[PDB]
Amino acid sequence: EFLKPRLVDIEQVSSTHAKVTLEPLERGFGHTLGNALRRILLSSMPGCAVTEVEIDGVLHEYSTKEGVQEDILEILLNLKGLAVRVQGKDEVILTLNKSGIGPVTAADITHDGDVEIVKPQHVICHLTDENASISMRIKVQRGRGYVPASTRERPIGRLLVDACYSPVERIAYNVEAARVEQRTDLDKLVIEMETNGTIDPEEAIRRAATILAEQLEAFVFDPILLRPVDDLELTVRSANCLKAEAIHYIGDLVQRTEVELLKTPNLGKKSLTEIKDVLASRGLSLGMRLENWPPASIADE
Amino acid sequence: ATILAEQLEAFVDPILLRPVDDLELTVRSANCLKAEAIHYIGDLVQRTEVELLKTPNLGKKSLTEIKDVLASRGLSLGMRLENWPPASIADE
Amino acid sequence: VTEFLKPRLVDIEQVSSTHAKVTLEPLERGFGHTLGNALRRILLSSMPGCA
Amino acid sequence: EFDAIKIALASPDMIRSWSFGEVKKPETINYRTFKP
Amino acid sequence: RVTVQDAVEKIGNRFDLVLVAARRARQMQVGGKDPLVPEENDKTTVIALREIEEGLINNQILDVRERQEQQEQEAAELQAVT
Amino acid sequence: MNKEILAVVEAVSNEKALPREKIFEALESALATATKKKYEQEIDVRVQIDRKSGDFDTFRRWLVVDEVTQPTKETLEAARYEDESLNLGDYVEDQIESVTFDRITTQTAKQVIVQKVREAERAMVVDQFREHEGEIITGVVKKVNRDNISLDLGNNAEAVILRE
Amino acid sequence: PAGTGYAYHQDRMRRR
Amino acid sequence: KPLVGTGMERAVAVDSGVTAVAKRGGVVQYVDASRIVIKVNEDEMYPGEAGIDIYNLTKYTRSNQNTCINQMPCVSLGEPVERGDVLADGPSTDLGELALGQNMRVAFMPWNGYNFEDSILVSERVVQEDRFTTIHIQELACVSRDTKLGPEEITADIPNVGEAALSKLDESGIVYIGAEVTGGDILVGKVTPKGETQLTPEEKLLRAIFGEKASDVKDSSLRVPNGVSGTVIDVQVFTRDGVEKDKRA
Amino acid sequence: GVLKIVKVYLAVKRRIQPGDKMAGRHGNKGVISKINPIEDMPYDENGTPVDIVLNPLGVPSRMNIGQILETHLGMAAKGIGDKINAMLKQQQEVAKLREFIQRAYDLGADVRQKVDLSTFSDEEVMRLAENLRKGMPIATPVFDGAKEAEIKELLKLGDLPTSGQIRLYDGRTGEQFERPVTVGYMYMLKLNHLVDDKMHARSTGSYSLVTQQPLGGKAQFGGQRFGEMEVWALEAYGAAYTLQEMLTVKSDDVNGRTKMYKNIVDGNHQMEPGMPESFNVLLKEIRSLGINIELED
Amino acid sequence: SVITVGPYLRLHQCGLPKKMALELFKPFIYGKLELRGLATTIKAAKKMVEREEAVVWDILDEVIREHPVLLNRAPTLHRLGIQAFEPVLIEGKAIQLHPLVCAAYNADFDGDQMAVHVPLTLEAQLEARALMMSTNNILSPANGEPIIVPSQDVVLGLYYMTRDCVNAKGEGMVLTGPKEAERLYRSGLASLHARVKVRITEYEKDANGELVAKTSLKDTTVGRAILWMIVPKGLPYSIVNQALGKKAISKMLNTCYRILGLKPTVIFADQIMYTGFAYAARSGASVGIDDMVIPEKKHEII
Repeated sequence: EFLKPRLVDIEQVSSTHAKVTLEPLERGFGHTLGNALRRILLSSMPGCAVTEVEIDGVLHEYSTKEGVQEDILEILLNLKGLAVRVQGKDEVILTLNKSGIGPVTAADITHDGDVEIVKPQHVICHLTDENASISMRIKVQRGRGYVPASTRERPIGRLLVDACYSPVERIAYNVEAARVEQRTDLDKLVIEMETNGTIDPEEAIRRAATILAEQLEAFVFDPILLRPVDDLELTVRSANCLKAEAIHYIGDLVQRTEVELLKTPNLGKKSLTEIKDVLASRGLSLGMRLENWPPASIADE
Repeated sequence: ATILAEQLEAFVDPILLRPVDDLELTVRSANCLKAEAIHYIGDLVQRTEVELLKTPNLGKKSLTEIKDVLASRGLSLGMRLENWPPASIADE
Repeated sequence: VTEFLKPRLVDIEQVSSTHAKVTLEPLERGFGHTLGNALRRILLSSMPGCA
Repeated sequence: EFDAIKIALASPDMIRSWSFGEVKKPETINYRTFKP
Repeated sequence: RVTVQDAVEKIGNRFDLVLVAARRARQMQVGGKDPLVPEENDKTTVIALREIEEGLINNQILDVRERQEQQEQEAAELQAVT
Repeated sequence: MNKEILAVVEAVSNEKALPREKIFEALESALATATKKKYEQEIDVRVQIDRKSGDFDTFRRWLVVDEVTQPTKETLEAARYEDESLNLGDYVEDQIESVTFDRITTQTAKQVIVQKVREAERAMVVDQFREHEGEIITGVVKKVNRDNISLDLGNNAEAVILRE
Repeated sequence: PAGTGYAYHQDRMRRR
Repeated sequence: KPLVGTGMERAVAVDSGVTAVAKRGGVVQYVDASRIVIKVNEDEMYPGEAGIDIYNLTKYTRSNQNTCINQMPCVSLGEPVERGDVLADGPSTDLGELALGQNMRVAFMPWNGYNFEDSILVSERVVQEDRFTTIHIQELACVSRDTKLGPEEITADIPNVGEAALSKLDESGIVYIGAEVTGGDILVGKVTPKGETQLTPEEKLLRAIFGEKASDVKDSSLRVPNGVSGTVIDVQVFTRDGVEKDKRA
Repeated sequence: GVLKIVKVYLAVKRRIQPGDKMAGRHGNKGVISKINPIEDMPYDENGTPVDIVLNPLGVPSRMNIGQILETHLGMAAKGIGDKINAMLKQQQEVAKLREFIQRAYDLGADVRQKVDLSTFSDEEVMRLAENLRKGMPIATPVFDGAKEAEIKELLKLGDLPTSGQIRLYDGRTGEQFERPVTVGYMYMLKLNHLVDDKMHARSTGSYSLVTQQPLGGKAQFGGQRFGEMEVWALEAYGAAYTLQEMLTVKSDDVNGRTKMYKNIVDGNHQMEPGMPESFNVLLKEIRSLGINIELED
Repeated sequence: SVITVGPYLRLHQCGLPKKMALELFKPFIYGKLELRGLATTIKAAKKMVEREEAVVWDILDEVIREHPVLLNRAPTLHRLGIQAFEPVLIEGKAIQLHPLVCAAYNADFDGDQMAVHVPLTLEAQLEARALMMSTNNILSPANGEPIIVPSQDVVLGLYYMTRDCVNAKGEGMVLTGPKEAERLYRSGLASLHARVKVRITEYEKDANGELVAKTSLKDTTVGRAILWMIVPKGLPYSIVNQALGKKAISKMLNTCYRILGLKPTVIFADQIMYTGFAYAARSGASVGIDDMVIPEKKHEII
C-alpha cells in the first residue's frame, strides 16, 4: 500500500520555466523519481528545431551577402537558436522576406497555419542599406536529442545547420518535507524545469513518465514439413488437394504461398478449411521460402 | 519493477491559396501573373494557360518559370473555380 | 519520435538459487544508469518483508 | 641457406668478375627526353 | 582467454609452448584436423593453448601421432600396391 | 571542327551499308551521354546526326499538344504567337543543349564505344534475320545449356533450340 | 639465436 | 573574452595587425560584412582631398597554419569612433581585446577514472553550443605541366569516369564554388598522354564525329586526399600567357 | 613548362572529439578523454551542470596553484554577471543597475580604476550591462594582482559561498558528493594538436625505391618506424618469429611479402622468409669499394 | 595515434579505433570476405572496404577477436615499452590505453602518441599472447618490484576509503559481514570511514595447498570491509587493516603475487583499479585555496 504521486500544483512563475509538484511520496521515492524524471527530461524530449536554410544569393555558408553586417555563418547560428513550435506536421518550411534598414527579427517570418514562434523578439541579422534584402527559406522539423551535420544537401544552395532538438535547459528537483494528510515521513517532489517555450510542463512530465514506464515494460528442419502430406492427421482429400500440383512433402507446400494455392482451383472449399486447420499449428503454410528442399539442419548426412 | 510501475499509473490547394509572390521563383515570375491584377495563384489556376499566352505581359523566361511551377502540378492545371472558393476553402 | 529501442533481458546467468546475474540489452544511451539506479534504490531501500 | 659472411680484399680479376661492362663515358642521361 | 599460466605449468620451458602450440595450430588450420576440445568459435591459437591446458597435447604426443599417421599413409600405399 | 570530319565516318568496312550518321551520333553520345544522365528535365530527346562530317548535336523537343502533362514538352493558343503554324499533336522541337552531355567517357572506349559496336552488330544480325524471317535452315550446335541448345550458323548468325 | 629461435639454432647447430 | 585577464590584451590586439584600427576618427556611414565606411570629423580633416575612409576587411582566407583569418565588423551604424580605435575584430579578438580560447565551467574532482593522468572530461553541452568548432582551410594545387606526346588536358572530357566520377564538376573540369565534397571525389579533372602508336582503322566514323586524334588517354585528376571533407570556397586559375583560356577561366 | 595552375580552397570545419588537446593558461594540459552526456555531469543545488571535470591531483605535484585562484576569481566574475542578468531580466529601471554596477566597480583597496557611472547618461549603462550580462571581465596585472581578501570580498558581493566551493550532486546516482568541491570558470584553450591529424594506419601502401622499405610520413601513405630500441625490446623477450616477420616479411623482402599477401588472403598464416633487399644494398655499397664481401657456403 | 585513458578496460586489452582497425587489417578482412562468398575477385573486396558497407564491421569484429597487437610508446627504453594487447574497437580516433600499464610506458596523457603493430604470422600471434601480453609483464625485469602498481587516482581512492575518523555515521556498530557493510554505505546509514566491528572470514592456506577458513570479528572500519570484498581468498585481513598509501598497496599486490600466483593477481589488480576509481569519484577530493594552511608561526620565525 504505497502512496501514489499525483500532480498538485503547476506554478508557471515565468514564461519559460515552471515548478511542477508531486505529492505524496513515501521516503526514498523522492530522490528516485526526481533523478529518474530529471534524467529522462534532459535525455530525450521531442523538440522542434531547425535543419536546413537556403539564403537566396548565397552559394556556400562561408560567403558574404551584400548588405548585411553579419556573415552567413552568423546568420546560421542565430537561426540555430530559433525557438519555434509546430503542431500537426513532421517537418515544415517557413519563409522569410525582409527589406529595409534595421534588424531582421524572428517575427518577420511568414507564419503558416500551425507554426507558432514563441519568442518573436529574436534577432537574426541586421540589414544595413535601403535596397539590400534577404529572402530565405527555413526548414524546421521534429526530432530527439542532438543530430549533427556530420552524420546526415543535394543542390549546392542548401545549407545544413546542426540540429539541437531539445526543448529543456535545466531541470532541478528539490525534495522537501510534507505536511498533513495526517501522516508524517512523507515527501514532496518539486521540479523546477527550464523550457524554451516549445513544451508544456505537464506534457513534459507526462512524456517522461511514459518513457520510463515503457522502459520498465521489459520485466515489469520442421518435422511437419519433412513429413509427407498424406502423413497428416486429416483425410486423404486434404493431402490430395496439395498433391494435385505434384507435391509430396509439406515442405513443398511451405515453399509456395497460400495466395498461389488459392489461385488454383485444384484445392476445394473444404480443402481450404483443412489447410487452415493444418496451418493453425503453424508448422506448415507459414509463408516461408526455402533454397529448394533443404534447410541447414536438413543437411545431407 | 511492479512497485515502480504502480508508482507511475497516475501520470501516464495550398499552392493556389498562397500568393504568387510566395512562390520559390523570382519576383519577375510573380509579377508576370500579377500584371493582370492577380494576387493569388488560384486566380492563375482559374484562367487557362492559352489565355495567358495570348497576352504579352508574360515573357519568354516567365513562360519557363510558369512551366517550372506547373511541373509540380499544383497550379495552372487547367481548372475552373466558382470564383475563388472550393468546398474545403469554406468561409469558416 | 516516441518509439525508442525497447529491451528484453537476454540471459539470467545464475549461480545457486539465492543469487543471480541478470543482464539487459539494448538500452538507449544513458538509460542503463537510470534503470540501474531506480531498481537499486527500490530494492535496497524499500521492499516488503519480515525479520 | 648460408653460414658465415666472409670479407676480404678485391682483386682486379675479382672486380672484373663482378662486372658486366666497362663504364666509359661520364654522360649521365640525355636530359631533354627520357633516354639514358 | 586471459592467462597462459597452466600452459607453462605443463610445459616448463615457456619457449617450447610456442613451438608446440604453433605446430598444433598449423595442424588445425590448414591441415583440416578437428579440435580435441569443443570450441566456442575461438581462433586456432586459443584452441591450441586450450588443448595444452587439458594436457592432451604436447611434443611427445605430436611426434607419436605424426609417426603413426605417416606409417598409416605409407601402409595404405603399400597395401594398395601389393 | 577538330580538322577531321570527312574520314572517320568513311572507314567503312562494317558500317557502310549500316547507318553511318547514326553510328556517328551513337559514338558522340557515348563520348557524352555515359555517366552524367544529362539532367532530370522530363522532355522528349532528339539527337541530330550528320553523315558528311560525322559530328552531331543534341536538341530538345517541345511536343505540340492539347494537354498540360509532360510540361517541359507541353498548345494552339500558344501557337497563335507562332501565327497558328503549329497543328495539334506534333513533336515540334524548340530548344537545344549547352556543350556538356558527359564531358566524361573519353579514352574509355573498351566498354562504351565497344558497347555501341556490339549493339550495331546485334542490329545488323536482326536485319539479317529480317531478310528471311524464318525458313528451313541447318545449324551446328556449339554450347550445351540446360533444356536449350545454342547453335552457330554461317555469317556469324546464331540460333537456339528449345527442349519442348 | 636467443628467444624462440634458440631451438632453431640448436637444430641448425646440431645438424652440421 | 577572458573573464580573468591582465589588461595587456588590448596592447597585444591593437599593437598587432589583425584588427582594423581607425586612422582618423569620425562617424560611421556604412557597415557591411565586406567593408566599413568612416566619415572623418571636421576637426581632424584635410582641406583638400575631401575624404571619407573605406576599410576593406579581409574575409575568409588561408593563414599559414591552415586556420581561418577572418575579420568581423564590431561597430554599429551612426556610431562615433575616436582616433586609435578598433573597428573590425580579427581572429581571436573581441571588441579590441584578445580572446584566444573560451571560458567554461570547471570543477576539480576525480570522476570515475576518466581523467586519470592529465585527461579532461567534457560535457556534451560544450559540443552542442558549437563553441570549440574551429574552421580550417586547406589549399590544393593542380598544375598543367608540359610533357611528351603533347600537353595535358583539364577539360573534364576524360575516360574511366562515373556519374560519381564528375557529377559535381562543371563542363570544364574545375569543381564548383560551393560544392560540398567528401574524401576522395574529383576537384580538377586532368588527363595526360601515354602511348603514341598511330591511328586505328576501326573507330573511323567516331573519329569523323568528334574529330579527336589522341585517341587513347590516361588519368591524373586531382582528388581530395583520403580523409578530409570540406566545402570549396575559392578557386583560382592562373594561365601562362599564350595558352587558350577555357570557359571557366 | 606549365600551362595553367588551378588552386582550390577546401574549408573543413573541425569540431571537437576524444583525442584533441585542450589546456588552460598555466600548464594544465590534457587529452580530452570522454564527451559525456548532459545528465551525467555533477550539478549543484541550483540545477546547472558543470561543463568540464578536471583532475585535482595535478595541483600539489605540478605546482601551478594559480589556476585555483583563477578559478575562484572567475566564479566571482560570473556571480556578478548572474546578478546583472537577474537585475536586467526583470525589466528594472536604470537606477538599480547603476547602483549595482557602481558597487561592483568600486570594491577594493587603493586601486587604479576609480570609475563612476554618473557621467554615462542612462543609455550607455544599459548597453554596458548588455555587455556585462555574460560575465564581468576582470583585469589582474602580473605581479600586482588581486589578493585573496579581494577575491573573498568580490565573492561576497555575489551571493556565492565564501570558500569558493559549492556542494555538488552526482548525475548518475543523484546523491551528493561528500566534502564540497571546487567549481568556477577557467579560461581554456584548444590547441592545434588535433587527433584527426595524427591518426594514421597502413596495411600495404607504396614502397621506397632505393631500399625496398615503406615510405615515411602521413601525407606519403607510410608505416611507422620499428626503430632500433624496439628491436632491442623484442630481443629482450623471447619473441623471435615476431621480430623475423617484423624485419623481413612486413618490411623489406619483396617476394616474401607477395607470398605473405597471398597466404593471408587464403587463410594460410605462414611466412617464406628470404633475405632483406636492403642487406643486398649493403653488399653492393661495400662491394663498390675495393672490398670483396661475399656469402660463403 | 594519440592515446587516451578508457578505464573500463581489463589489463589485457586496449581500445583501438575502427578506422585504424579497418586499415591495419585489410588483408584479413579480404580473406574473410573471400571465404564467406559475398564477393569474387580481390577488386570487389577492395571496393567493399573502400565504400565501408554494413557487413564489413562484423567481418572486422571476427578478425579482431583473439588477435593481439603490439602497442609501443615512441621512446622505448626497456622491454616493458612494447606490450601486446587485445583490441576493443573504439568509436573515436584515439587509442584507449589501460591506466596501470601507463606506469610501464612512462606514458602520461598530455599529448602522447603510440604506435600499433600487427603480428602477421601465427608464431607472432603466439609470441604476443605468450611472451609480450600485458598480463605477463607484471614485474619489472630490473628487479622484483611490480610494474602494474596503482599510480595516482586509485591510491587516493583507496587512502580515502580505508581510513578512519573519530566520529561518523555508524560509529561502533556491529556488522554481520562485508556485504552489509557496503549495503550500509550505499543506503545512507553509515560513512565510508567509521570504525566498526565486522565479522570477516579470512582464508589462510596454512596446510599444503589447502585453504583453511578462519572467521572472526575485526575492529576495523566500513571501508576496510568494502575493500575486503575484493581481496582474493588467501591473503590475510591485515593487508587491508592499515591505511593503504602507495607503498602498502604495492606490497599488497606483491604479496598476492607471491602467494596466489598470476591469475588472481591480474584479476585483483583490475578490481583494485576499479574500486579505486569508483571511490575516488565518490570522494570528491578537490583542491582549494584554503587547503594550503599557512602556519601562524611563520611570520615570527621570519
